[PDB]
Amino acid sequence: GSWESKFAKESLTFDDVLLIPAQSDILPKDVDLSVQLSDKVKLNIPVISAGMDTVTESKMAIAMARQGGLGVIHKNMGVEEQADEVQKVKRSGGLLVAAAIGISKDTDIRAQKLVEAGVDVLVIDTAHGHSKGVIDQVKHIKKTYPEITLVAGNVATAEATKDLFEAGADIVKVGIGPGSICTTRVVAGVGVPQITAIYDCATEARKHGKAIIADGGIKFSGDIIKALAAGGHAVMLGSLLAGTEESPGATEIFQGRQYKVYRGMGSLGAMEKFVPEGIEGRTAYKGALQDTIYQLMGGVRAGMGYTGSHDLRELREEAQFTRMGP
Amino acid sequence: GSWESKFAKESLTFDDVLLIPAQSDILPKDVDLSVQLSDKVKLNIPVISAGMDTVTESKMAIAMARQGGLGVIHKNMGVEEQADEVQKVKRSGGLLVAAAIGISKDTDIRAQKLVEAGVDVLVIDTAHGHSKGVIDQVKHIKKTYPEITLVAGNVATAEATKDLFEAGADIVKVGIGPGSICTTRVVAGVGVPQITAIYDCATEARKHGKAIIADGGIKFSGDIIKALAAGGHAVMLGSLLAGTEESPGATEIFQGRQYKVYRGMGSLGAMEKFVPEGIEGRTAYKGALQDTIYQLMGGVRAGMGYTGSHDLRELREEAQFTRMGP
Amino acid sequence: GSWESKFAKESLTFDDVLLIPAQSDILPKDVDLSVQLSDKVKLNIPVISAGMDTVTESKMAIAMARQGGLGVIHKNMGVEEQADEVQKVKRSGGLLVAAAIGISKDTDIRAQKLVEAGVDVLVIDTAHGHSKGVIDQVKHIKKTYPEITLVAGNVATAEATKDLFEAGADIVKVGIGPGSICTTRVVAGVGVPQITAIYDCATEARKHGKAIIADGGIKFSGDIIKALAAGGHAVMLGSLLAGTEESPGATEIFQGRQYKVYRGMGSLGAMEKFVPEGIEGRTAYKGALQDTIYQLMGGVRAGMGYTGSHDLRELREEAQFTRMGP
Amino acid sequence: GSWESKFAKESLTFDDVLLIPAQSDILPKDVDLSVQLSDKVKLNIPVISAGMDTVTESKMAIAMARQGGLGVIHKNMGVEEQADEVQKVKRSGGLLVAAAIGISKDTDIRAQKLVEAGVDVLVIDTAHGHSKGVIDQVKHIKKTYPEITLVAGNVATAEATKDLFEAGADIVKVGIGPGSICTTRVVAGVGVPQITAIYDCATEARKHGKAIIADGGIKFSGDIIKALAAGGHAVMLGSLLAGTEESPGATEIFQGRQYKVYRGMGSLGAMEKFVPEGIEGRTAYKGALQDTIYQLMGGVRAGMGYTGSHDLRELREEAQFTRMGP
Ligand SMILES: C[C@H](Nc1ccc2ncc(CO)cc2c1)C(=O)Nc1ccc(Cl)c(N(C)C)c1
Ligand SMILES: C[C@H](Nc1ccc2ncc(CO)cc2c1)C(=O)Nc1ccc(Cl)c(N(C)C)c1
Ligand SMILES: C[C@H](Nc1ccc2ncc(CO)cc2c1)C(=O)Nc1ccc(Cl)c(N(C)C)c1
Ligand SMILES: C[C@H](Nc1ccc2ncc(CO)cc2c1)C(=O)Nc1ccc(Cl)c(N(C)C)c1
Ligand SMILES: O=c1[nH]cnc2c1ncn2[C@@H]1O[C@H](COP(=O)(O)O)[C@@H](O)[C@H]1O
Ligand SMILES: O=c1[nH]cnc2c1ncn2[C@@H]1O[C@H](COP(=O)(O)O)[C@@H](O)[C@H]1O
Ligand SMILES: O=c1[nH]cnc2c1ncn2[C@@H]1O[C@H](COP(=O)(O)O)[C@@H](O)[C@H]1O
Ligand SMILES: O=c1[nH]cnc2c1ncn2[C@@H]1O[C@H](COP(=O)(O)O)[C@@H](O)[C@H]1O
Repeated sequence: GSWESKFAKESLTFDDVLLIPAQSDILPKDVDLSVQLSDKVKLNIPVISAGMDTVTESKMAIAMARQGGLGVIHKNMGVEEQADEVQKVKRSGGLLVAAAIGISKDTDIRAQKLVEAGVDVLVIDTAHGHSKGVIDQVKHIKKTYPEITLVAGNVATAEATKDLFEAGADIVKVGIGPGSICTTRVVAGVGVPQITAIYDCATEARKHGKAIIADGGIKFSGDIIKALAAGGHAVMLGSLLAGTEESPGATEIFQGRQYKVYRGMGSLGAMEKFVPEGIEGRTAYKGALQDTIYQLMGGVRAGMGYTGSHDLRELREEAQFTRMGP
Repeated sequence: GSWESKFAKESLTFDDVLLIPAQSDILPKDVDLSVQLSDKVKLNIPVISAGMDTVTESKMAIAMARQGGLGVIHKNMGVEEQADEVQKVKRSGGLLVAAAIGISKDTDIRAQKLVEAGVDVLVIDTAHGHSKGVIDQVKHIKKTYPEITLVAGNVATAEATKDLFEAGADIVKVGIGPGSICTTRVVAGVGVPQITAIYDCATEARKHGKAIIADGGIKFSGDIIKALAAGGHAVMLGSLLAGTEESPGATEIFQGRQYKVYRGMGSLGAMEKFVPEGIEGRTAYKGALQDTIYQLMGGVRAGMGYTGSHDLRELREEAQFTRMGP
Repeated sequence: GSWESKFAKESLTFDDVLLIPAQSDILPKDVDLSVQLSDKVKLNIPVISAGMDTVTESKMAIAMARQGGLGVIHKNMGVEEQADEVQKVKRSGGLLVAAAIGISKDTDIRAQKLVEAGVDVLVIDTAHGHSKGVIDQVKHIKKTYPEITLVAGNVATAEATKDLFEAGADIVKVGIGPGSICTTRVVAGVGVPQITAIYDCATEARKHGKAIIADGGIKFSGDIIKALAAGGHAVMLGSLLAGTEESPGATEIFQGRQYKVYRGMGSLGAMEKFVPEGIEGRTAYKGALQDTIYQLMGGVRAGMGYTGSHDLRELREEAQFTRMGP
Repeated sequence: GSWESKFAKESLTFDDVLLIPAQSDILPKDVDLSVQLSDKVKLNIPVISAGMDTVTESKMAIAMARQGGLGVIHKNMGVEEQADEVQKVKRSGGLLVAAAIGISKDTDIRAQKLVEAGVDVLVIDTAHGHSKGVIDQVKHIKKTYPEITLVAGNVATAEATKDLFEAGADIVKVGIGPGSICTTRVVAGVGVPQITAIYDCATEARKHGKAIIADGGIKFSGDIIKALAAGGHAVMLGSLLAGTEESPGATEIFQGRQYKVYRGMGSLGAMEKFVPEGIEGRTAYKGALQDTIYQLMGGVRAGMGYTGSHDLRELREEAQFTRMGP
């Protein structure tokens, strides 16, 4: 019964696992990092920048797309403002671009202006995607724009993933509570350790033949490959990209050291009724996006070389982990 | 045998678990936070302030009741003094009030004056409620005042809970060793990690159709919902409320920062023969009770929205957890 | 096979367990703390001070015996010097006294002078008691002095305990690696977490009807009751008693704060060929032995009151624990 | 299936285990520390210094060999430079010496000059030895020089070990990610906790009757004996030897304290395309190699005395561990 199964489940995070090295005949420089997210969207690297007001606006989306990745333009701005940012990305050599939409009544206006601006992928981005509001919005957006790649989230269970894909989503975004600036676990007591959330959701996605985005909690390149090997098609980054020059914030100095503001979309500052679910902090200035992406992808290339993985499909389907203690 | 089963049991604390998000068609603002503790006592929020000399006197009991909660007037004062505090709460618009009683010979005098003062709930509050002294006091108080709501504790086992409810208690208070200022675990080597203590005691309480109060160890709003989802009908708070303006202590300044004194009822200072079982410390001034209660209940509302819980009964009976490592 | 069973065993320390509260009809002040170590030796409290040059000489042995406990005069001094210390203890009202002996060739001379001085218990104290040298010394000492209570150690296994009791030891002392100043685990990679070491050794001792001393790793009163409840008849203390006025060292001041020197018997300073197995450090001045013993025994009394244990036999045979995470 | 077994494996590190003390009739001074690595190579102590530019050049290889150990001359220098270092070691009384070779095209030239210089053991040292490049190099080196002792690595699995021994390696070197200066786990998300890596690889090596070198992650003498007892024939040290006078770096002063530079062979500084897999740091000056080796071997002697191990073979085949928590 439900009473008896209350504590049956046990879950794993990035720090609980390591990839086991395997027979390899490939050098890190020769591995294939490309991923087919939908029949219309292919990325050259499995990295997506987060739809956050301290992470992705036009500058970040352009630089990400230039590296073979993707940017999610945040929705904490006017509808025409969001459309204008998408337009600049499209004007920068026809680069791919994504944009976040909600479930509020203004969504129909927002979705229309973004599609008119040339957006390639719409992201129904909510704190809790296993809801009637999200499922109905997935159906409406897919019915209205059947030629637009649709991401829906955030989820952390197989049942939620099944419901989003069945409602018409092309991609399901995974992550309830793992974020660096996230206080969801502390404030609401809810969450699923990210490695188990990815694995459970990817187990379901394999039945549908559709992709998942592993969103949140990635601290280093090692966590990227672990996220992909657990079942994620691509990863979403907030913290690792917030300190780059290309993020929306201004570079400020403090006691001789340069910093950039990084905040949760559920923080008081971002929300300006709901109690905060994110913090506002200062992160070290990391220089250009180009440098950070190269170091992170180099780490992924090393791990694929250790696992004998020629491409991401082989890494997802064959790579093995070991569990460990602290 | 007893020798062979010495280390069979394994227990969980708040930090070992998280609630799993589920299908939801309800917004945090629309969830129902009310709880029926007894046929005569209904709270609008599942929060009770602790019977401690640095937490609850008339001011705290009035503010708590005003928020839909309850206050437990501490017994570390004269019998007529305790009766006077209850009287002020009753004079403040007929608000609900509780008062702590012991097992000492002066209890008959104390219980009579509190009942005459209009007390709604008597709390037989001891460090160890699974005792002959407590069970006999439960029988006596219930026989003398059958119209008064009776809480008895503290316990951490199913057998203890069964014995207290069978002796005539309406509500059983759960918590042996989890408190913030508590040194019971360190000093006496006794205790049950609070999530397992709640679950084991609520498993028994379900058979009797009676309520349990999850007492101690709550550090944030996330721990409140975890305490309720593990089986608690309401939670008891010490640390989270000690820094509010409404607590009995005076606001003192230290190096430009404001603080309030918070101490265990088993500390040297509070006890003024038994060796101390609590510490005396300084806690950050948090301002008004009203602000702290709103932030804590907002966090509970978010978690119920993630779990799809419309009310606390559904959260207790259906919500699922996951276990995790450090 | 031995290869396949290399990592089969799993062990518990003090910090992994807590005692479960049980039905109680006894107040902490009324519990019985006495223990029958041998037909000739009964203690009023289950506490023995360690045979260490920074813990027990005549002053500590007198004060310990006065509290109902026992002191082990260390052997890092001349044979006649050790005999002189035992003599002072016996001259102080016929109080009980113990003295440490080794396995070296000078032991016959040392054992004779200590017995002539009126020693009640001889302690064959070695870093590794599961050895041919110790077993032969047990046989020799018991054959020579059949009327003297004989302790032999240190061990951490059932097979070792069985071998020491069968060789003629009356009491087996348990503890390989748990000490506060001990570097045995770090230096030699050997040890058994103390709760499992006590339990495994007490499981064997129950078959022989003989006592065990739980030696090392006790940081607070809570660890004392856990040590006894896991199967120990009495506990041995080093760290908790080193800072008392009665320990052999002189009280020294450092930046306005008083300290006492505490060192392992395997430290460079104590040993003055073997590489050190203990450190030399400064511990906080705790005042009189009388005060420390009262606080520690008060904590034990509280735990026995929570467990419903009237005496130590009931605590050893019936008390139950719960395991927990960090 | 591969999908279902993704998280089946669980692994142990040095800090998760302790050796269980056993029946002993041997003193630490009388234990035998010698090991037969190949029919041509016998060491008097089971210690090999690492092939790193901050650990082993001629000075370290001479001192190590003088203690009964072995040094691995690093390959981050000219072919004739490496040959010159080997020559100095051979000129110092015919002491044993080892030298590292890669899988690059210049290897044939390097291997020939080292063999001509009198090298006793060639070490095919790579970050990932379970590769086509390494296996082919093992075959080539063994075919060319059948009279030279050949080490191949690094590996962490039974299948990898089997493949290296079958290709013709005499000794397999174990260690993927455990190093002190190693960022492989963090950067590439790959690794096997070292105790399990040794055990799994030694399980396979027992079938072939060949030796394994436990490489990396040893912080103290206790970790050396644990590494050997888990199945390693000898251990390889980097961190523990980097601070000795005999290491290639120069002794530098910082705020009155002496330090030596210690860096990973995958650090930016050492590599001077691949992203770094090691850090560059300052380690405390430990004085002479002779002193450090004596303290480390003394600790190993103590542990063998506790386990009753007369020699390393008995320690590998019979010694038992216990698992524990943090
Ligand atoms: C204040 C908080 N803010 C955010 C903002 C962005 C987020 N982005 C991702 C995640 C995933 O942990 C959580 C987030 C929370 C938030 O929206 N809570 C929240 C909690 C429960 C429910 Cl049912 C809902 N529904 C969407 C109404 C919203
Ligand atoms: C000194 C200590 N003080 C307190 C005071 C308030 C407490 N309130 C709650 C809890 C729960 O950990 C413990 C508390 C200990 C205390 O009463 N110990 C204590 C220990 C064991 C037993 Cl059997 C008893 N019985 C009631 C006689 C009392
Ligand atoms: C240096 C060290 N010193 C001490 C001194 C007192 C101790 N007292 C207790 C314990 C228990 O961890 C260890 C101790 C180590 C020590 O004696 N090691 C040691 C290690 C292994 C063996 Cl087989 C032996 N045998 C007695 C010859 C001695
Ligand atoms: C940059 C790094 N540097 C080093 C250098 C020395 C090392 N020595 C030992 C270990 C074992 O963790 C790792 C090391 C990494 C390195 O070589 N990575 C690396 C990663 C994956 C593969 Cl498949 C390969 N193959 C040999 C081409 C190399
Ligand atoms: O305030 C917030 N609360 C909880 N999660 C958040 C919040 N803001 C953003 N997130 C999530 O955290 C991710 C960033 O994770 P990070 O890379 O670990 O910093 C975003 O992509 C969101 O899914
Ligand atoms: O001195 C004490 N020792 C042990 N527990 C205490 C003491 N004083 C109060 N408590 C308990 O700790 C609770 C407060 O827990 P907190 O909210 O974690 O601070 C109270 O409601 C009591 O049940
Ligand atoms: O140098 C040493 N190495 C290891 N154990 C030691 C040493 N000296 C004393 N011990 C043990 O540690 C105990 C004291 O433990 P403590 O009370 O945790 O400080 C003594 O009774 C001895 O059994
Ligand atoms: O940069 C590096 N990355 C990873 N492992 C390294 C690196 N450099 C050396 N190692 C390994 O780490 C070992 C030294 O380990 P340590 O004794 O724990 O410092 C060497 O013998 C190598 O196997």
